[PDB]
Amino acid sequence: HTDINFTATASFGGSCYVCKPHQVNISLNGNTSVCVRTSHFSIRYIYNRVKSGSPGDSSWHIYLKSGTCPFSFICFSTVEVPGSCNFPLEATWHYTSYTIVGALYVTWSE
Amino acid sequence: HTDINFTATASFGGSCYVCKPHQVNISLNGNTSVCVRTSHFSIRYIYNRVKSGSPGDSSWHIYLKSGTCPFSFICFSTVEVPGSCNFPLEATWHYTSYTIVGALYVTWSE
Amino acid sequence: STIEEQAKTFLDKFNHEAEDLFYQSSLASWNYNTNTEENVQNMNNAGDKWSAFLKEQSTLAQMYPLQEIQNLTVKLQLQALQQNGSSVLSEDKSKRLNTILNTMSTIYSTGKVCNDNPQECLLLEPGLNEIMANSLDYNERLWAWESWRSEVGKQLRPLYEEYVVLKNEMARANHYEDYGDYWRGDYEVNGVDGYDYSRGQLIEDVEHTFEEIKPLYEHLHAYVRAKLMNAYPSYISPIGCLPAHLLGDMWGRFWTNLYSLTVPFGQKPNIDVTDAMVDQAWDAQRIFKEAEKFFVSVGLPNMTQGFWENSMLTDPGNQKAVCHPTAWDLGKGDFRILMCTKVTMDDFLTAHHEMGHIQYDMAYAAQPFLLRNGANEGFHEAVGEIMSLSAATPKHLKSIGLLSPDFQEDNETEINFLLKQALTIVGTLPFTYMLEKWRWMVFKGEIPKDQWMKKWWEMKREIVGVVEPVPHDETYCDPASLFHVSNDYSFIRYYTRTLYQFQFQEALCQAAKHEGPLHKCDISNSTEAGQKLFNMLRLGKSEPWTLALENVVGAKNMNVRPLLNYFEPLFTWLKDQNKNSFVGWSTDWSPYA
Amino acid sequence: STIEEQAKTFLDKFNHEAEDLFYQSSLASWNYNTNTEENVQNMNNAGDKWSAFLKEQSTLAQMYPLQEIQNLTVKLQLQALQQNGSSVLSEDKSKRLNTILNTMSTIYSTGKVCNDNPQECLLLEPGLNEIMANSLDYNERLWAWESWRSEVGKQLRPLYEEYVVLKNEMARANHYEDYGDYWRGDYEVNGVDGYDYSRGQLIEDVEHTFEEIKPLYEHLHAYVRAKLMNAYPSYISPIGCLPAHLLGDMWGRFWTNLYSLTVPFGQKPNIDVTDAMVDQAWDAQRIFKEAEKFFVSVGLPNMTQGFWENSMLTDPGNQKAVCHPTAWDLGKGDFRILMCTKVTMDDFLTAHHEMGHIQYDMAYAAQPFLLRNGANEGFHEAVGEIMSLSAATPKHLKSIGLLSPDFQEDNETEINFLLKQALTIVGTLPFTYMLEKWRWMVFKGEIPKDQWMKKWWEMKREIVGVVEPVPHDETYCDPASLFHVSNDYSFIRYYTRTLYQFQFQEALCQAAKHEGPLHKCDISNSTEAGQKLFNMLRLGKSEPWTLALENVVGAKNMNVRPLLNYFEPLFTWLKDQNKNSFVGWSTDWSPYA
Ligand SMILES: *[C@@H]1O[C@H](CO)[C@@H](O)[C@H](O)[C@H]1NC(C)=O
Ligand SMILES: *[C@@H]1O[C@H](CO)[C@@H](O)[C@H](O)[C@H]1NC(C)=O
Ligand SMILES: *[C@@H]1O[C@H](CO)[C@@H](O)[C@H](O)[C@H]1NC(C)=O
Ligand SMILES: *[C@@H]1O[C@H](CO)[C@@H](O)[C@H](O)[C@H]1NC(C)=O
Ligand SMILES: *[C@H]1O[C@H](CO)[C@@H](O)[C@H](O)[C@H]1NC(C)=O
Ligand SMILES: *[C@H]1O[C@H](CO)[C@@H](O)[C@H](O)[C@H]1NC(C)=O
Ligand SMILES: *[C@H]1O[C@H](CO)[C@@H](O)[C@H](O)[C@H]1NC(C)=O
Ligand SMILES: *[C@H]1O[C@H](CO)[C@@H](O)[C@H](O)[C@H]1NC(C)=O
Repeated sequence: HTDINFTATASFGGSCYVCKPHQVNISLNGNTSVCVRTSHFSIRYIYNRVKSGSPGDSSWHIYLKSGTCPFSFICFSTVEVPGSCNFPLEATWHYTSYTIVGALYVTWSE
Repeated sequence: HTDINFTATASFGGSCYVCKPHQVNISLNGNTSVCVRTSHFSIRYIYNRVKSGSPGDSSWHIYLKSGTCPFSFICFSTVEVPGSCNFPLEATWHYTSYTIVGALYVTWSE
Repeated sequence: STIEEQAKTFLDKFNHEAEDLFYQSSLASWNYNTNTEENVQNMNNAGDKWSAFLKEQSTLAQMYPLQEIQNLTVKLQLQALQQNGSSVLSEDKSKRLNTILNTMSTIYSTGKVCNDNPQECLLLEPGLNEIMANSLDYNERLWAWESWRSEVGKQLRPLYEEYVVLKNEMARANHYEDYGDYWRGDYEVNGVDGYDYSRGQLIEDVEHTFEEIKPLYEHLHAYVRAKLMNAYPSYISPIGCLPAHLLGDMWGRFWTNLYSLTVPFGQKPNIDVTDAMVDQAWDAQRIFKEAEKFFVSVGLPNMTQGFWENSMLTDPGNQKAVCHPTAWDLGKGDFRILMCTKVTMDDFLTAHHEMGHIQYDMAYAAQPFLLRNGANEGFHEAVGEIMSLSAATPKHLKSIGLLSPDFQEDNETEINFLLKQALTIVGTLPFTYMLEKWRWMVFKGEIPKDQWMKKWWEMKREIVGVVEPVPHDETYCDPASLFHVSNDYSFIRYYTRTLYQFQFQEALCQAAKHEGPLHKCDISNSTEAGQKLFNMLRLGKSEPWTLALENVVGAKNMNVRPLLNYFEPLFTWLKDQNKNSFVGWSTDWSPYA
Repeated sequence: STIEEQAKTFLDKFNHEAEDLFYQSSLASWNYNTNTEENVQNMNNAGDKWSAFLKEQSTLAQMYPLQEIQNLTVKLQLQALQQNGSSVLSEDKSKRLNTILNTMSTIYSTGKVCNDNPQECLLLEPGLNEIMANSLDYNERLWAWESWRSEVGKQLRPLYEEYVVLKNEMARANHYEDYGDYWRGDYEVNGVDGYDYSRGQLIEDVEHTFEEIKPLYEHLHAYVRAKLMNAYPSYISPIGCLPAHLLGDMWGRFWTNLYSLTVPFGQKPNIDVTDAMVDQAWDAQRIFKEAEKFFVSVGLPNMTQGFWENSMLTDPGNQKAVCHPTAWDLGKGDFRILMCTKVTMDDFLTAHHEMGHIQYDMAYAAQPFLLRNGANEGFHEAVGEIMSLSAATPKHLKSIGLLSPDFQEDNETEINFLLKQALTIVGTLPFTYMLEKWRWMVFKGEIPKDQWMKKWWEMKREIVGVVEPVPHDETYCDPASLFHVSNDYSFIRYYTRTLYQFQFQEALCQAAKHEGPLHKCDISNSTEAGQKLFNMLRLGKSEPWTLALENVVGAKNMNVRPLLNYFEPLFTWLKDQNKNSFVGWSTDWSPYA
């Protein structure tokens, strides 16, 4: 069968640290979308903070909200696909500011 | 034999009490001189204060000093007689002021 | 016959009759206090007969023209006797002034403050005086102070106004400026070679002897306020005057009293021998006997037996009499003291002070009757108070065996004692000056009826540094609440008294060959002094007081310095403390916004 | 491209680089205090690199003409960045001023007074401060006071004279009037619609906010002198100023300290929970956690984990660091507190005061780097102090379970507490006003070199009611003996601080719907307030401070009354005592003849 790390690796500290993460690569097993070809699979959300040097990281949280569609944790995708499922990815410093850094778009067929 | 009260009876308080007694009768058995006719006699000096009303009397003392002649305590006499013996009588208020109020004049023969 | 010679025998016969009748008025007053049943009211009769006699003899000494009197002694008597006096008044006005004086004497004598307890009252004796002496409750002391100055004060007002009218009219008629000018007359002397004293030269020699005593007073005053604040916190401002009812007695005449508060070195063994006595079973008799004994040593007589035998010195309390300590020179070699003696260091010193009076009386009792008196008012008072000093010294207490020589006499006990003395003495000086500075101004007709109280307190604050604790309008009459005001006495005497009092002790210690501070001196044992003293005592009012002084001191007039030099060690110590305190006061502060 | 738009991305890239480097200077300073071996001296390097960076970016923001800047936000940053600053100085003069500032900072930092015991010295830390805090020996405290102002004072003088020269020359070149005018610049704002503030309108609004605060001060002052006299008898005059070395610390900046003497109702159970804590085994951690917890309740965030994990709040003492309680906003979402906590009511309140700082820091950390700061100097200080108030009230202590509800809260404990607060607060206000009224006059060139000290104390006695205990000639330089003077800080902030501080607590308790006296208020539980507060916190120095106030209060400018009304119960009680005390002082008295 086919397992799926859905990774959001993040860095911190542009013109303002705290405002938004610096950069954030969103990835479905390294590449940008993955269509399942072997019925039953496994999907997980990994969140990866790149060492910045300050204990400011670790107060930086990126998690994914619920959103467009029924289930909460068939193809997956970074980037927009007609008839998707936006589990949108929200990034926050210490629950002060929120900023949505992307989404996981899903597409069913039943 | 013959006894002899020689009395000095005094009153107090003229224009000034204390200065001198007011009045003072001096007396040899009532009269003014006495000649002894019976060998051996007895002679005494009595001092008599007349009640005046104040405890000022009693601080008034009339006594007789010694004076002119040998013995200290033949005829006796109030008043002057040639060849006498003045035991003079001195009157004093509280030993402040002295004033001689008379004498007892004596006359011997041996 | 020389009208001098004709007055000579007139005076002889007068002195005889006067000594008889004056023994009668004096024996009857003694008997008023002294003894049973039938003695309560004879005093008043036999006094009016004395009054009757004295009046006749003036109307008859007017016939002896003074100008033709060579003998200085007979001049004086004649002068004294021949004073028209009060009789010189419209019959009704003479009575009405009497009527007034009695009323005033009695209201003060029998004035009482009460409580919803209209039955409960305290009087001035015990009652209030005992409160003003002990109590430490501002409000209570204020209540005592105000209740007295209200109940027996407002009563005295209309009577006191009328009293100055006739009282002046009597002086104005006797060719004195005012009744004030009249009293000053006591210190007057005319027609004696460079020994005179003007009737108004007194005011100046008081005022000009006051500016000199002002610095010492302020440092004592600014010192007490500081220690007072500590006893009454909240109440005493250190810019402003002291609140009268805090001064240890109804008027604040002496501060002697409230001293335990203003004591400097309270750490020290107390110099009150009061209990030392009790421990040696000393009775009222052992006091006076030890005081008699004092005098004997200074070259003076032991008391007349008979002074002993009918002098009341213990209090019967079983009989009731007036316990205010007094010395009585009735006529006829007759001297006694009336004093309700307690075993005390205070009642001990009072003995010396009263017997001093007797000694003065015995000294001059040879002078013609009319001259048997203190050279002036307050000579007599001084001659008694000069004895306390010698008898209230450690040197005295030590030797007399009432205080063991073991007693450490450092500079500490120095101020300890020297302060108490100044509370009593420096204390009263300004009080006194003002009290008469006020009557003087009244009797002159300077202060009108509608400012009497306002001008009084203005002066209390100004001169004495003391404020009324409550505002008083003109329904009040506060000076009248004092004895000597309502009972019609010149008061300035208490001042002059004190001034002389030291000049004596100075020259008298000089004679005793004394060495240190003037306050350690104890003239006892020293006949050398006693004679200097007697030489003036025996004189009575026979030469002018100005000369009488010169006998003891060296000056024709009073002087201030002897007093100041007595207090020198305290004065330079009080500045030490008032280095930082506020020294002086402002008229403008009052404890009532 | 719109120079605004060109400056927009210039600032973007600036903020980035600056946040990196400023995290470097801050991390190295933390490490100076925080940690081992290899940390002692890197701080000083990475700080000069920061300095080098900042200098370049100014020389390059000069190329962005402000006039063409529409965006109010970018304008401000640009304005802030492009200040020629100190660099605008002859190379040598720029170094020489540096040379001076370090020397002055170090002499104060490392100045010690010694004893024939030249080895034994105490420093300002423990040493003397611990004496000025406890000691009750006038001569000893005077020795501490004088020795410090002499050894580390006269050193500072020639340097301080030179320091005003170049320090002015720097301002005069920056088209400010004087270095004084320069510091006031902090409260300035231009070109914002009816929100402006003039550089010199501060002086007036201080002076005119001072006349209003003067009455309350004098009654507090005249009250203390009275209670002081009682602790130091002999030494304190009640017409004149207080002797500096009696005011509970080296300068008399606060009177908080010597209070046990000026306590009103010492009868009462003491409101120091200091030992209540010990009895519940509270560690330094239980304090801060209970303080974080405070904030959480008012609608604000719990501390960043990592603040916890490398913040130093206990003291290693095994390592040695600077224990002066500080809150650190290094870059990069990194906040921590450095504090050598003891189990105390004092260190408890300090926790709230420091964490208040952290909360302000976290609030605005989203604002572009350059504007991350208090709206003006002493906004920050106020936002910390406003927390103490809510956290030092009975209502707080009661609920927090550090004081049982059993506690009787009568009008007695009222003053008991409200006094201590005024000692600390009303205490410092006039001290502060004069200190800067002095430097302002110096930096203007009003006071010459030969009067500096004479005009200083003239002003201490005049404005503050305090006298030097010894004459100081001009070899001295006493203001220089205070931290914020020799370490070159504007001091007037401590004043403005206190004024706002209350305006806040007023409007903030208004939001919490409070009822009684303003001092009983305890905004905890009250999210309603916390948001009013945050609404200004998060703003940083982004809008002008005049507006930032109006968000929380309602006025574009500071106000005095919120403060006065907080102290109303104390004010009408001090008049009560000063009914009789002398209220105010004379310049003319001195403890040295
Ligand atoms: C006055 O009269 C008495 C009578 O004895 C006498 O002692 C005194 O010397 C007389 N004085 C003069 C000055 O004549
Ligand atoms: C005088 O007094 C001392 C003690 O005070 C005593 O010992 C001495 O004997 C006295 N002498 C006479 C003659 O009074
Ligand atoms: C200033 O720039 C920032 C960029 O996002 C923007 O949020 C802000 O609204 C701008 N202000 C104005 C007045 O244009
Ligand atoms: C607020 O504090 C009180 C006591 O101070 C406490 O009992 C209450 O539960 C608190 N509630 C919240 C939501 O913070
Ligand atoms: C995620 O899965 C990959 C294989 O797809 C595996 O090699 C890797 O170790 C996993 N990483 C984590 C963090 O679980
Ligand atoms: C997608 O490409 C990169 C190779 O550079 C790699 O990291 C990632 O694992 C690749 N994914 C898969 C599913 O092979
Ligand atoms: C004195 O003597 C007479 C007789 O001469 C006698 O009667 C009288 O009692 C005596 N008086 C006194 C006092 O002794
Ligand atoms: C002298 O005369 C009177 C008689 O009146 C009498 O008192 C006195 O005793 C007489 N003396 C003698 C000695 O008889």
